Amino acid sequence: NIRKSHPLMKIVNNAFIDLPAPSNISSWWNFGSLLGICLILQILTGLFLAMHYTSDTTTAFSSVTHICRDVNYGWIIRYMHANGASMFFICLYMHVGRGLYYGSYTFLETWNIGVILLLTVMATAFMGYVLPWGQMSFWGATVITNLLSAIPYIGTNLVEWIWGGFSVDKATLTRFFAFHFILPFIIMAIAMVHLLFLHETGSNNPTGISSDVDKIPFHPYYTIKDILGALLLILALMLLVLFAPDLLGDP
Amino acid sequence: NIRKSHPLMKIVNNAFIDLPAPSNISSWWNFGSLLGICLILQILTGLFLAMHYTSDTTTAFSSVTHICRDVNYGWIIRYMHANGASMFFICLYMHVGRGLYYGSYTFLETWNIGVILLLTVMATAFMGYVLPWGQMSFWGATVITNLLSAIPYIGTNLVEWIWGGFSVDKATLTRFFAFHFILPFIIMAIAMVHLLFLHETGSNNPTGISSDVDKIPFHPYYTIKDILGALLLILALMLLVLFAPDLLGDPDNYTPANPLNTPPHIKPEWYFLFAYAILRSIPNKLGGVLALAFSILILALIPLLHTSKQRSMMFRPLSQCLFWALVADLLTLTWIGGQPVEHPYITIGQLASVLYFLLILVLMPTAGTIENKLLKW
Amino acid sequence: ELVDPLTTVREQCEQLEKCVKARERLELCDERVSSRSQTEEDCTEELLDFLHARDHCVAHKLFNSLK
Amino acid sequence: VAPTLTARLYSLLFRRTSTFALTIVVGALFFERAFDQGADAIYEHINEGKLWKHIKHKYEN
Amino acid sequence: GRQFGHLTRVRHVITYSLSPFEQRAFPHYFSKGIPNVLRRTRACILRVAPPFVAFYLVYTWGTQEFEKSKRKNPA
Amino acid sequence: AAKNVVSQFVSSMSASADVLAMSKIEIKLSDIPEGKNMAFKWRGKPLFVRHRTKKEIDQEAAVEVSQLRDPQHDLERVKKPEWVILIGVCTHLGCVPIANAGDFGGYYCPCHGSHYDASGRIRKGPAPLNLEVPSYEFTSDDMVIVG
Amino acid sequence: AAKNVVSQFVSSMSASADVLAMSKIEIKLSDIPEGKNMAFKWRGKPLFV
Amino acid sequence: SDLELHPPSYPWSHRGLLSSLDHTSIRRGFQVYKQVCSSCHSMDYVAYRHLVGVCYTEDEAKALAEEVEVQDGPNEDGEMFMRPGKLSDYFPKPYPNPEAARAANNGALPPDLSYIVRARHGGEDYVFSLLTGYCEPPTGVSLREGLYFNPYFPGQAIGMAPPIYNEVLEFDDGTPATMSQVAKDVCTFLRWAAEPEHDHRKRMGLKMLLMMGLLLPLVYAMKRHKWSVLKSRKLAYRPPK
Amino acid sequence: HLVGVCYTEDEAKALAEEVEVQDGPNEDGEMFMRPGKLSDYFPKPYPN
Ligand SMILES: CCCCCCCCCCCCCCCC(=O)OC[C@H](COP(=O)(O)OCCN)OC(=O)CCCCCCCCCCCCCCC
Ligand SMILES: CCCCCCCCCCCCCCCCCC(=O)OC[C@H](COP(=O)(O)OCCN)OC(=O)CCCCCCCCCCCCC
Ligand code: HEC
Ligand code: HEM
Ligand code: HEM
Ligand code: HEM
Ligand code: HEM
Ligand SMILES: C[C@@]1(c2ccc(Oc3ccccc3)nc2)OC(=O)N(Nc2ccccc2)C1=O
Ligand code: FES
Ligand SMILES: [Cl-]
Repeated sequence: NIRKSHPLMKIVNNAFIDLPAPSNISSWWNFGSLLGICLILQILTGLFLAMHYTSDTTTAFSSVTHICRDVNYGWIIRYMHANGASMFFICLYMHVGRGLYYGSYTFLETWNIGVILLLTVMATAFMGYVLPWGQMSFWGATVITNLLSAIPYIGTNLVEWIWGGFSVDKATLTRFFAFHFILPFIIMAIAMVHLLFLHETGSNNPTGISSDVDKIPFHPYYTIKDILGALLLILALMLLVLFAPDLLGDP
Repeated sequence: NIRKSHPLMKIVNNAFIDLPAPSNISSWWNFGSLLGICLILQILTGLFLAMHYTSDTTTAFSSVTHICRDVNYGWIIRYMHANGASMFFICLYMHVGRGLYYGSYTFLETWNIGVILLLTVMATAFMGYVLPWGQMSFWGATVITNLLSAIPYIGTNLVEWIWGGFSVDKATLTRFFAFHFILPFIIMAIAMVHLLFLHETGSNNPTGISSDVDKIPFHPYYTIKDILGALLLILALMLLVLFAPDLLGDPDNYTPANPLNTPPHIKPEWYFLFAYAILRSIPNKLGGVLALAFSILILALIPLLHTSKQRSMMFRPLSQCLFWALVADLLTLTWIGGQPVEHPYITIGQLASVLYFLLILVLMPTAGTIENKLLKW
Repeated sequence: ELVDPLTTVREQCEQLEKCVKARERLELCDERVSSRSQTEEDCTEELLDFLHARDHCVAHKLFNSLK
Repeated sequence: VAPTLTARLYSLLFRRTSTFALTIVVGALFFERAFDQGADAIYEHINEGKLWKHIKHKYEN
Repeated sequence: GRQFGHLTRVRHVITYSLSPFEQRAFPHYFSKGIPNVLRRTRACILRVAPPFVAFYLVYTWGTQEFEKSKRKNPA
Repeated sequence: AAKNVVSQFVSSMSASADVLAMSKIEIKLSDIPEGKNMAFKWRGKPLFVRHRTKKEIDQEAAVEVSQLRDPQHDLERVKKPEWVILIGVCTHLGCVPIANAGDFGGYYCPCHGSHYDASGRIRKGPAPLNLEVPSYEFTSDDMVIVG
Repeated sequence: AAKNVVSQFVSSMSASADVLAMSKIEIKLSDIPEGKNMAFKWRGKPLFV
Repeated sequence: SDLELHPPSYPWSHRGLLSSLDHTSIRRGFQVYKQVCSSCHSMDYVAYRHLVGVCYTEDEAKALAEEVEVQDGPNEDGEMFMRPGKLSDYFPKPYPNPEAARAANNGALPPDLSYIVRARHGGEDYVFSLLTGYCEPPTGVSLREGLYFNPYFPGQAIGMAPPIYNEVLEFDDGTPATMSQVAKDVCTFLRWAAEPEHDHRKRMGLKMLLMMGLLLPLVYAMKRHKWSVLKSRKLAYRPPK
Repeated sequence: HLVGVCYTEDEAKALAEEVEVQDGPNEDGEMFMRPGKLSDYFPKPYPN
């Protein structure tokens, strides 16, 4: 009963313990928690990469090599962060595809807040790829940023304003690092409003039929199912990190 | 009515619009919102400073000069961020002093969450001061980080583990930048739990008497009062930024860091001088470091030392005098903290340090008991 | 050849009643320790407090002759 | 001007919120031009010799 | 978070209020305000002032003493 | 598993391979006459190398060792009494003492008032230990290797 | 006031004084025979001559 | 020799709260730095382009940059070479590193001057007093060869010989190059070097005070307007008996 | 980086000492050459 009355634990209880959930949500409903696991994985690995990263164009490339060569287990943190970003997009597209198939988009506020989460994670990962300052990093920044030049009558101003110059240069990389640092924390906050609107209605299920006639508590049924799915996420991540860390990157 | 039913606006309505608030909260209740304004000011200015900052020891000093010389209005953003940090500590100490005088600490969860907010803002500002890599930046990092060496049997390991080496160096500055970036966002989250626990009870007021018989809605009364106070905060900030941007800083910080030579006249920022004075009044290494920590952590004990049967000091003259003896004593330690360790400042700082802990632990609780007996209860 | 304004303002400030006592007490110290055989005392103090009065008077009037 | 000045400003511009906002945005436009003009003329009068635009005539080229 | 209508119990209390467009925002600002500031100052001066006066005297003595000690004395 | 991840993230903060790759220092002893404290750089922090006079060697030799905070005789710190080598970090909180200053004619720390002597031993002030003495040997009469 | 702050933070992102301080390029025309596209560097991006 | 002498307060024309730098004095002060100070002191953070529109025209500042040779390269052969300065170059350093500087100055290191006014207590008051404050040592003070007595320098023994004196340079506008004149101009220039935003910040400060003088009483009036409902409310208690 | 992979510490030290690398400044402000040590990166064949 004390889980229910404490001002802080009542939020945790009504979201992860006593939350009524459908009895029949399939494995496709696991990607919601895996997206949060991915977001927490990227914040931890990313934070430990910023302790040994420099946004100077003349040392940004070398600071990443310094991580993968001299920092104690810096390489494993580095490739978890890179492959974790790819795992993030695997979960995003399955999360979206789940909602399209099963009609979960009829939660308009939750869905529309979802579209915002997709775009910010896309913006976050794009800037992240610019930081190591390789060839694809630079020309990736060149092509995508130049897309704003297509906006009539203000495009070049928006592009040059974003670049901090007449081209992608040192001023562009330093600010992309600041954006890449802070944007994940805004995403975590928006992910809470995502869940806030969801709990108003509770989850959909594979049949698309209301499940109020058959609900089960989130604990212990979906705590352990989410724990099992996380172990499979770690398996998918560690296979890349520990057996093929360059398979998804570009030489 | 739509302000009340929307899942998101209902939180905003029950916190800033229809929130029942006491009709008589004074200007000392304005510092809560000003602390949030300060936190939002530092995040914005700080974020725009990270767009033109490099954590390389060989260019960290020059990247800050590049901001104040070549970046369009980079200097004004820079000095808002520096002076905003000092304004942050002005509001913290008034917010704390408000709660001590008026007995607001009896909200234990809100108070204890408050003590956590004070320590994280202290940790945030300490690391921020290390980033420009001046002389005081480096030797500030040297002295404060070495405090962990006082911890027996693990101290040097904690120090060298934090430094990333046998001394403060490039590895220490790069990580202090990562911590300084992220720690304000954790503070903002903890500030929400601070407000969450507060709204359970609502605000205290100057009389210390329950105000449920006379409540007014937060809007429009305290929205406009908070707006007015913010304009006065901006006035206090812009006077420093636009007329005296170096008054609260140290000139030695405009010389790049040099590990080989320490300046002779070490003077921290003004908001650390009272606690710096407490530490050096104890010559024992571990003893002085524990007294430093206890001079702040003692706030967590203030709720347990409340003896008066009345909550606020408004009706407690004997406690009022001891309260102001604590402010003047803290003003003395701040003064002693800014002077070198020599006669007579050594003995004055020792007497003031004893008076600081003597007031909180002994005199003020005994005054509250004398007052109860004087009122015959 | 060329008259520095600092020269004509310096000696003007020295006739003031406040600092003529400081120059007197400095010339005293010049004669006190010059007489001892082997000592280590010096007149740094008596010189600085003399310059503190003179240089204080120089600043108020000096800048009115410069461009 | 038999009706009060403030009275006529209210009936015409402040009663509706739309025109109350239009008078503000149009006011900030004309206030910005006059405030910066007068503020800069004061900062320049105190410093009449000192500024560069007061010495740019010497350096014709 | 508490809400109006659930705060407490009140009986037999009448409140008269006037619209803000019907009254002055600065009624007798100086003719009545200055006397009130003097009343409040007198009521609290003896509690607040003596501590900081005690600080001022300790501040000046400690600075004077520190200055004289740094000046040398004849042998 | 959880131990291994938390351990690896812990070692990430520990000093990297390049930081641990500190090389020794060649010190030219002909540049240090008597009464001088030449300040070098080693590991980032100062490395004081000092040549002592006979008026200092016998001063520190005769000393009540039982009364010291960190009892250690001057003879068991330096292989050769003429040469003394110290790390220029204060043991209190890491400041750099000013050489040939303080009451004891040794080193004084301006930060909080730690006094040392010609042997580098702590005698007064808040510091709890003698100045660090690195491991060194005199390969010849002109070069000294520190490490 | 709000315009001035938002404007100044906007110009902060605009190219700094040092970036705008781009200097011209001396090109030696004797190094470019017919049928050749010599690639130089100007403003950071290539300058084909 | 741990006694201190603090500098007096000279009435600089930029001392006041709203008072800008004197840009004619800046111009003369740059000439002092170039001709006298630049042979021992670097200024790593000021470039010729920073002069443009402050004390020289673009054409003037370009010609000034072209009066010195600076290193550039590599060329197509991998060699470094010398060219005339341009507006984008920082002021040349006199020495490649501090060790050469100490060796050329009897072991003392002339600091960078970009920030000297802000990195020393007393700013231009200190620098003005130091340059113009040399005198013979007091009785009982005997300085080692190489060092010069100056009572404003900490310790009173400075490794810089007096660098300025009457007619050390000729000013472009004919101003008499007296020691105090040369000191005043070079200090004014060094203030600008350390705080180029000085004039602009003072202009903003004036606008901030005027707007606050408007907004503070108006926002205060909005607070009292709303609160007047409560401040004039009257209460009465009528319980049944 | 070679130590404990394909050479001993003594072997890798001797290997570093087979080349001369630039160091300095000394007390006169001049650069000079010394034998390599374990902390030096492999010499570049060209300056640029
Ligand atoms: C993405 C954007 C994020 C912005 C975050 C800002 C955080 C709030 C910081 C508050 C700063 C106070 C104003 C600085 C004034 C300045 O510095 O302006 C300098 C300008 C002159 O400038 P000029 O001489 O170049 O001539 C300009 C070219 N025509 O006149 C001023 O003084 C105006 C200020 C008046 C006095 C202050 C009144 C405060 C009102 C509060 C409004 C705050 C808006 C909040 C925006 C988020
Ligand atoms: C921590 C390191 C700090 C270092 C900095 C130290 C510098 C201190 C400099 C002095 C600051 C002085 C602030 C101004 C105080 C004014 C006091 C005043 O106006 O009078 C007392 C006032 C009386 O009001 P009552 O509410 O009792 O009754 C009103 C009925 N008309 O009652 C009040 O208004 C009292 C309200 C509480 C005042 C808060 C001041 C706290 C100062 C910092 C405390 C730090 C604690 C760690
Ligand atoms: C070489 C011939 C120099 C000339 C020309 C100038 N300066 Fe100098 N300066 C020089 C040295 C060797 C030193 C180091 C002194 C020491 O003992 O460390 C200095 C130092 C200064 C300082 C710093 C003083 C301080 O408080 O630390 C200043 C402010 C300074 N010098 C000013 C200055 C100016 C304005 C000059 C041109 C008019 C100038 N110096 C010329 C060597 C030389
Ligand atoms: C950072 C990105 C995201 C995170 C962390 C996240 C998290 C979650 C979580 C935890 C749930 C509840 C559990 C579940 O259904 O698995 C959920 C549900 C949902 N999400 Fe997301 N989500 C994200 C992005 C998105 C996006 C991009 C969309 C669509 C464009 C979206 C649409 C939905 C919908 C419709 C549901 C309800 C599903 C149902 O009830 O069946 N989400 N999300
Ligand atoms: C949604 C969250 C995040 C995603 C999807 C993401 C994604 C990425 C990607 C794809 C890269 C490129 C890696 C490479 O090319 O090697 C990267 C790099 C980087 N990221 Fe993140 N990131 C996230 C959050 C963070 C956070 C919170 C931080 C810091 C606190 C951070 C710090 C870094 C750093 C320093 C790099 C450069 C080092 C490197 O290239 O490996 N990231 N990120
Ligand atoms: C980032 C730091 C902080 C922020 C943003 C913050 C914010 C706030 C806000 C908005 C309120 C309600 C409005 C008000 O009373 O002014 C409040 C109340 C309060 N705070 Fe804080 N606070 C912070 C730190 C602290 C600390 C360090 C303490 C104590 C050690 C503390 C103790 C209290 C108490 C006791 C109250 C209730 C006051 C009353 O009801 O009279 N706070 N805080
Ligand atoms: C509670 C919030 C914060 C406080 C109290 C604070 C305080 C400080 C302080 C005292 C300094 C030293 C300034 C100086 O010596 O010049 C500083 C520097 C700095 N801060 Fe913060 N800070 C906060 C938040 C942030 C945030 C959120 C960021 C970035 C997103 C940031 C970025 C920086 C940077 C880049 C510097 C170095 C530039 C400089 O020295 O001015 N800060 N901060
Ligand atoms: C900004 C600053 C700082 C910030 C925050 C900070 O927290 C506290 C504030 C109050 C109480 C407890 C902690 N205490 C110092 O960081 C820093 O290096 N110094 N100066 C410095 C120089 C030498 C030794 C010690 C400090 C500071 O004053
Ligand atoms: S740091 Fe040396 S005495 Fe404290
Ligand atoms: Cl700086």
